[PDB]
Amino acid sequence: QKWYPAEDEAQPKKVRKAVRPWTPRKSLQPGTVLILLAGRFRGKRVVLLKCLDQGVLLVTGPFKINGVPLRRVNARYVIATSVKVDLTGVDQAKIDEVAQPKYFTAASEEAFFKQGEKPQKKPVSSTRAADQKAIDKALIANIKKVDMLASYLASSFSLRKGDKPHLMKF
Amino acid sequence: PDSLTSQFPNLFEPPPVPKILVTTGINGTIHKEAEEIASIFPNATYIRRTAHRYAYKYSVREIAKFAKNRGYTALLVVQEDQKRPSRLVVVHLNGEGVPPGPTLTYTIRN
Amino acid sequence: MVAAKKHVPIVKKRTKRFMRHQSDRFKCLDSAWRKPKGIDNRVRRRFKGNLAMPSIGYGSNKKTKHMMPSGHKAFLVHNVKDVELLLMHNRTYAAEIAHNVSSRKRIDIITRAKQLGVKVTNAKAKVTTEV
Amino acid sequence: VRYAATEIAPTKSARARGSYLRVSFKNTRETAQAINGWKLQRALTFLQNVIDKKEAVPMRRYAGSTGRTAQGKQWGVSRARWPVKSAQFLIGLLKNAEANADAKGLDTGNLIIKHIQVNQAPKQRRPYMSNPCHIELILTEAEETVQKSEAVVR
Amino acid sequence: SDEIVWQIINQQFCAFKLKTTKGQNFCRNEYSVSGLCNRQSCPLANSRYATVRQSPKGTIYLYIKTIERSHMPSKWWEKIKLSQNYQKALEQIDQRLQFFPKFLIHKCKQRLTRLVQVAIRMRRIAAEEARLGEKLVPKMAPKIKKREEARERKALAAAKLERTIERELLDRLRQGAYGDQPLNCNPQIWKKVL
RNA sequence: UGAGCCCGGGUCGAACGGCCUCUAGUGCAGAUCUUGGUGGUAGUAGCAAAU
RNA sequence: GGGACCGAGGACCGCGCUCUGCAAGGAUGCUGGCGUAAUGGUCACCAGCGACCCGUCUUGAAACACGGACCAAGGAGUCAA
RNA sequence: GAGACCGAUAGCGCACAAGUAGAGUGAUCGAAAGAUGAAAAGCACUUUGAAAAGAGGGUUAAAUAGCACGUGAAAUUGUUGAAAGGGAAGCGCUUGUGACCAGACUUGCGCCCGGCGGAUCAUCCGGUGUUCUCACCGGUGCACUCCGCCGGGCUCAGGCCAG
Ligand SMILES: [Zn+2]
Repeated sequence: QKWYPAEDEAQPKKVRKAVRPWTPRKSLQPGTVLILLAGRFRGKRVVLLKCLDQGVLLVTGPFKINGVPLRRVNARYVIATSVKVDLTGVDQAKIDEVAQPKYFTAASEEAFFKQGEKPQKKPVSSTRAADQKAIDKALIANIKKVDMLASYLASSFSLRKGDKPHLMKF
Repeated sequence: PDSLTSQFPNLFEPPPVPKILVTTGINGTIHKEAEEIASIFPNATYIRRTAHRYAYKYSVREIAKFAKNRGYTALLVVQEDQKRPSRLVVVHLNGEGVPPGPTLTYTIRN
Repeated sequence: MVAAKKHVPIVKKRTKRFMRHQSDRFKCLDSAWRKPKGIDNRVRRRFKGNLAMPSIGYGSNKKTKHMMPSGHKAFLVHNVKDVELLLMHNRTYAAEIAHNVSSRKRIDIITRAKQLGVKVTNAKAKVTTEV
Repeated sequence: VRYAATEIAPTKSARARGSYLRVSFKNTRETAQAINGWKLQRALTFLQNVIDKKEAVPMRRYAGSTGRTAQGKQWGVSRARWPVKSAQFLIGLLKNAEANADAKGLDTGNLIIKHIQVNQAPKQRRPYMSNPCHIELILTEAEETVQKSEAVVR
Repeated sequence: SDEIVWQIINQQFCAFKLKTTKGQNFCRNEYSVSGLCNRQSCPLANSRYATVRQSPKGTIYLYIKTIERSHMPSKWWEKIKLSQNYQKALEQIDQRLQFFPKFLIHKCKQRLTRLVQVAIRMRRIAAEEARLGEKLVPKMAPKIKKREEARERKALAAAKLERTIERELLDRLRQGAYGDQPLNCNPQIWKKVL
């Protein structure tokens, strides 16, 4: 580079660890109803849209049923259930657009005078609001077809007396 | 006295309603003590100077220009030593077109 | 890349000192370690429930020996010319101003250390800031 | 950081000292601890009662089993004595501190014993040895709380 | 006798040595590429040597020692000005230190690199210090600190603040600084003033 | 690892430290150790001797 | 297929393999969190488990026996031929 | 006249009232004990009271240096604060609670554009020292080159702990 190496800091050995794709579990199919276990949406019943790279999953609520927007979650932080809602009619092109990793990642007088203040909660973007609506409109129509599926996705998972998860099936 | 009024015409007609900004030194740990100094003077607000350890270091000249522009009358800087307040710097910003005025620096002992 | 040189993790086998036997009960015995020489001393015989003994197995890694938690090695400076000896070693060593260095000489050491890019462990001893 | 509890202002506190007093150290410690934290007029009347054998001071730490009586019921102790010289020397230092308060401008009816302390003096070089004592005490006024006014809305 | 000098330097005495307890020894000699005392970097025990130094005016030079000007200590060093462009100065080391030990070439390039880096750092510190306007002043001397600790106790005794506040407060009650019907005092005590 | 060593805070007032060598009256828990100082016993025994 | 502990080394070199590079002479990739406190120290105390008072001397050994109220300073293989 | 000696429990028993104090019929035996401060400037005066004592007030750079006097350890003791204590405490490993204290990466380089100033830039001129080919001054300017500086834009780089 620009600088001759000023110290004895040695370059590392060539590491032979190649990045191979993550194979998900057989249960994690698109349309599978998931149960969120951690985060601020713990105990919520969501649906899975697409399985992304390196152990993360693309997830929507839909937002008009339970209140979870288009979010990413970790696969290991999710209980997968047996109920699968049809994805027919859902725009795959919009799913591919929101699957791009930059979609979720991203001194003056004013700088000094907001120091120590809690920054105001940002109102939702108009692009994210419209992208939610273009996905859920066919999802919700498919959801309404199956009896009691809409109320099931609105409700929250909870453990009761005698519920043993090592024998319970989801 | 005629000599003192001429050298310092802003201090010596009536002063306006005061407004006080209190800050500490750079990366201060005397926030509770600086809030007690701000409670001493009415119409005083405390703003921390640095806002996290690796943030922008603001100079007292810059803060004086800032508080002058946003309608303050004086700036108080509370220097620290061994996590105890040690020096009180009083900067008179004054008003309108006259420059920022005298800077009286004291030492807090007990 | 403005930090210490890249080093292995600092691992210390023991953090507790090796207290001398019966130093808790007698005020004339200091806590500095003395090897017990009695043929029936329980510390010397290595019974359980007793004080441990220093051994070479407790010795620290050579790549991490004499190294502060920041990753720099302590270097006692006495004047400005001691600081300039760390021009080539600003990431391996840190400047420690001695307890016998006066106030104004600490000013010149602190000013030179910032220019050279070496850490100072005692940078706020006899000094204060002026606006 | 933490800040220690500051001393009461010297305009509110009167001090008095006694150094190298030829009284038993152990008798003074029990007599001073009896009158600690009291009003000055209580302490003076109590010490004149110990001289007049009417009231007794408790022996707690340096308690040689010399006197048990009904005068221990006031303290809950079974050991109570009548140190005459310890009361005489402590009266003379309370009256010194009351005089110091009067010269300073204090309210002599509201003095309390904020602090009192007995320390060992150098041993008198005569096989038999005496046990003299140093005594210090600080007399302060009772705390006066003024009424706070109602806050203004604005 | 280059080795015989080194044996005396390493194992008997050297006025430039600084022995630290941290597993390394330092050379205080100003004509050494690294601060460390070893066989490669001791300029006294190497008849052929190179060193990069920086002048007070800001110029970086390269110094050359040969076996011929060894008995003449005033003429030990050939001083060659190094270019301000970083690449031409690195090349100027390579042409001038040609057919030298590669330790000397490699450490002179490092010494050139650190000297330029410090100079850029020196200009960034001075620009920020000028903007900040803050300087480190020494704290109080222990004689002065004991002086005003002694005179503050005497001034606090002389001040008698609580009686001074009381005297001033009742003084402003008399002159009518609070006006007729004062909000500071209750009415039946204001009647006692007149 | 350790014997130990460095720094901070307070006190304090006139000299001291690192390296390499030389030197020795050179490292303490014991010796019913020596000298000094100080405890519990104990405000106890008892007011004998001494003071 | 499920779980745990571990990542020593630091340009290339060697043996190989499924050969446009690989799991082949030792962990990389991605994401997040961290300064009115991430993380430590010392003290006091609680808790589980552990754990005879040191030295000397006798003896196969324990057990006796001698010394130890406490602290500071001194204190014992030296120098000559 | 000196010292690779000792530095007030040491060095002569004696740094000072030391063969003194003191003991023994007597011959003889024989100690302990140095340091205010640069200078007494050794606390005038007011005020408790019987004292080798205080509270004010003053001297001094300093009186927590006041003829108990440089520094002022430990044993031992008082006050204040915190915690604990059902016939031992103390100690080892490992948490936890509370109190106090500390503060983690020094937290940066490289490109692009425009302006400005310098030179180690001109086959520019004069001078000085020199290892005799290298340095350092002074005056020229900005065709080229290279440094900085200011105002933008951009890049990557990083310390610890997790998933
Ligand atoms: Zn060397």
